[PDB]
Amino acid sequence: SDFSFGPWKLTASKTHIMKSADVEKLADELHMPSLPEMMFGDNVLRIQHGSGFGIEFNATDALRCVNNPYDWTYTTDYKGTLLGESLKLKVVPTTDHIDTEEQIKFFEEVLLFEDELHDHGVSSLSVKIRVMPSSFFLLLRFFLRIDGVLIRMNDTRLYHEADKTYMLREYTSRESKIANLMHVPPSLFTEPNEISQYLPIKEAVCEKLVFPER
Repeated sequence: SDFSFGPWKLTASKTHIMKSADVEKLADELHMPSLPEMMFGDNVLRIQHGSGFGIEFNATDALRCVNNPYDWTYTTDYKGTLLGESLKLKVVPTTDHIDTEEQIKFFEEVLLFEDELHDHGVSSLSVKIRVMPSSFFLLLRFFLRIDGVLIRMNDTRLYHEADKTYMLREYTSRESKIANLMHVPPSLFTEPNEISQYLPIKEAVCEKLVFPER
């Protein structure tokens, strides 16, 4: 299930969970004791150029950004994997915010991992992309609720418009202790596009991915 638009190539695969002994193997290769219950070690969302350069998302790469007594939450600040050889996107800092304020030509949502934290909450990494006639927008979201104690959300928004020679990658981290949210219905701890807006932004980074020349 793939798509192409002008200079761009979009590859995706949505598979199932890895084998049960298969991950004790990869748990060793990443050097940490446990992997999420549901490990889509084959799912990928990739966007590339006709000059090799581009960026992908997978759960193996994302999990190498979990700290290393370990992080049984699997909180990750992974922001994609750059592609290409001899021609790659360079990461420069910038002032350009992505203010999300237009018709959809293509869309898919790829799930990367999930874990239910021994039935005490949820921990999830997913990615969407909507492609449009003039641009494409993309969102890698880590979500974490621990039942009745806190919620954390790490979003990586990625955006590119046709005749700009750069994309924009915007990282935000939100977090709140749950006992600090007065009068929010419990359904909202399960709707992450709803609650996102009522949590404090702890961190925010804004880079610009300048393209190679020729």
